[PDB]
Amino acid sequence: AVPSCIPSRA
Amino acid sequence: PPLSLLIKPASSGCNLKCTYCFYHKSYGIMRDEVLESMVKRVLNEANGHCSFAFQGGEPTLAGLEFFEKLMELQRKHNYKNLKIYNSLQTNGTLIDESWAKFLSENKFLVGLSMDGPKEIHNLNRKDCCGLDTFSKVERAAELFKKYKVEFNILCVVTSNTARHVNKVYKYFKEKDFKFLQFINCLDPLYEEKGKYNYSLKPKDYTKFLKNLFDFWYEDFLNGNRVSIRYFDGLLETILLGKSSSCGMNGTCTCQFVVESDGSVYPCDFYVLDKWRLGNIQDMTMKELFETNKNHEFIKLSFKVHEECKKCKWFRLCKGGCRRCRDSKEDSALELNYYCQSYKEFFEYAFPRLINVANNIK
Ligand SMILES: C[S@@+](CC[C@H](N)C(=O)[O-])C[C@H]1O[C@@H](n2cnc3c(N)ncnc32)[C@H](O)[C@@H]1O
Ligand code: SF4
Ligand code: SF4
Ligand code: SF4
Repeated sequence: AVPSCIPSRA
Repeated sequence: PPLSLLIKPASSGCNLKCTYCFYHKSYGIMRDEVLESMVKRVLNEANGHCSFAFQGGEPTLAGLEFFEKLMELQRKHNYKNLKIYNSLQTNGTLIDESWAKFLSENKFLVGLSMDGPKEIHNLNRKDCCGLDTFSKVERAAELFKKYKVEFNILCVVTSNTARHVNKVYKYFKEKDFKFLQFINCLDPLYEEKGKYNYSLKPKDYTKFLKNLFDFWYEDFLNGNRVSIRYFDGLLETILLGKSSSCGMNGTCTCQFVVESDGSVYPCDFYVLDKWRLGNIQDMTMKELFETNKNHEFIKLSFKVHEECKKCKWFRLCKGGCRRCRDSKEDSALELNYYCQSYKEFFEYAFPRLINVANNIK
């Protein structure tokens, strides 16, 4: 799990 | 286990002066020996895959040659043939063709900070001289599209955002930005909350969430899929009982934040001396994780507030992010600052969230 300040795709 | 790092290669150093920002002590630019020691240790210790996320600060201030060296190290020292993921969060103001090509060729996922259309963005995101930045960020997006860089938009939610969700959503729609992440604007840690013009108050956040969900859902109905990180995570929680977003699972995880001197911290919100785990040059990732400091940091977040225990939304919300519960230093965690916002939002949106979850199976 990454925090919302890091770009990520689900 | 896989390993995920959050690296600040230019430390807290930045070329802008955004009104709400509390991330810009600078340790300067990460030295080559620290970069080398970090990359080798991750590749030797990780299993399955690893991820390197570059943040700050403005991480492009480290320079392109820093990132080129990074790729070379990954090429040479990945003895286990792990899958590697790289990502970069940027204000975009320094992005040019050389950056765009590098980011594209090396398959970085990029997060570009854009707060909405010109007026809404520039109100807070100003340069060192106090001048506007929106046109430079648009130029970055333009270069990303030209060179096919994969990117998401990172939008900070202030009180002004809450009042103008229509303008913000429509702007991103007009620009065809389909992957959005909305970050609550936090007041500085342990200060009195809600004291700034930009401060996002719980009643502002309720308004923001309800209106955003309405625009998102109308699109869903019309076959236009827009990815919104928070709503995706709720969907994940509904369908799988877990979310890939930290802050949505009820307890903290060690994010392995690496400052430019190699010092390591459990979370980007807590790069402070009392949570400094040690240095990546001198400790294994396992050793950092098993420190008393890390164990304590995580375990503190396991306390469930009494209101949450009997809350009908508890399995959906889980109490939210620990940073939004931490009102006073060394006081126990409080109820989430935004607890009322989640309740009011869930009452408004849950029926349609289920609707969506069913249709994506
Ligand atoms: C501060 S930046 C660092 C990377 C880069 N400088 C940028 O602007 O993307 C990381 C992300 O956190 C956001 N952020 C900054 N201050 C914040 C606050 N007080 N609350 C929530 N998010 C914030 C920034 O807008 C950016 O989207
Ligand atoms: S560009 Fe990013 S690091 Fe710099 S002041 Fe703005 S939010 Fe903070
Ligand atoms: S404070 Fe929030 S973002 Fe940081 S580790 Fe805890 S839940 Fe995750
Ligand atoms: S909505 Fe409020 S009471 Fe319910 S789980 Fe979330 S933070 Fe706790």
